Amino acid sequence: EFQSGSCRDKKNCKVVFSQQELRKRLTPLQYHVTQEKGTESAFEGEYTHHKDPGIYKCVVCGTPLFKSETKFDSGSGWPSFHDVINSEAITFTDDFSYGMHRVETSCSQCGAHLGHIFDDGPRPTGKRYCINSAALSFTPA
Amino acid sequence: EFQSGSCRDKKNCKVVFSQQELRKRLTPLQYHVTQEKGTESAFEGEYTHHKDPGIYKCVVCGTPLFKSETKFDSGSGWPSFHDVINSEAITFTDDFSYGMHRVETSCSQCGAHLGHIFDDGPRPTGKRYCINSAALSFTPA
Ligand SMILES: [Cl-]
Ligand SMILES: [Zn+2]
Ligand SMILES: [Zn+2]
Repeated sequence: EFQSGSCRDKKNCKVVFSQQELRKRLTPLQYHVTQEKGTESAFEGEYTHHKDPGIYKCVVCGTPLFKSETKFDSGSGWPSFHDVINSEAITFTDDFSYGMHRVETSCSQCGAHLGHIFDDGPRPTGKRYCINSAALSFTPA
Repeated sequence: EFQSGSCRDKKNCKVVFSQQELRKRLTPLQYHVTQEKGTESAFEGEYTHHKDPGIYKCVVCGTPLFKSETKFDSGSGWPSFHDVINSEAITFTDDFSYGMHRVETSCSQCGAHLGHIFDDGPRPTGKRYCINSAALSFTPA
């Protein structure tokens, strides 16, 4: 159960940035993914096969999102995680694009589009997060 | 364990087609996928969310490849099957593109590129055949 929509949809993001700042700080791909609900090409993401210990953060606002301990590589075209660093970090939206229903995931502080979540992950959580590398930055442990 | 290479690599395909014939018959996308080892964009394939009972065949030569009973949908960008219709239908090749090791799958009869096989699949096989929709045709039951 969840109220559907990003904090941009709900008009209540805690963190905001000017477009001038966003355009000069983000690459065009990072901007398109996080600001226009884009998806990075499969197998081209910088963090798809990254295994270093550390924390993945929102590329836009720097809020921590995922711990390296929860990352796994099984052959998906994009980074995959078992769990979010804490329940407050991500917001959910019902997504009906491409002729299917998915649950889209966004940063709860600035509203950046991140990826999608699926209900078929192993225990304990039962979840699997498919996340665009272009939506993340990485801080080594 | 397998000898690596398509029947084109091994110079022993049972069936061959003229390249003018193939161009007339296949769309540019089907040609690029099957003849140039291409990959279709995620979520755009005709059979990605297809559920009708029947049999999927090689789009080039017509050989049966997959039964609808083995198809599953876990949210992948491409059609997913857990087993091939018979052990002789598909040939395997070690593939090192995109900074990865994958096992590429091709039609044993004509050498057409189909997709890849992974070890992250469900029981009973543990295998996921990740197959481009553009490499397939479908015959309803
Ligand atoms: Cl893609
Ligand atoms: Zn953010
Ligand atoms: Zn064939």
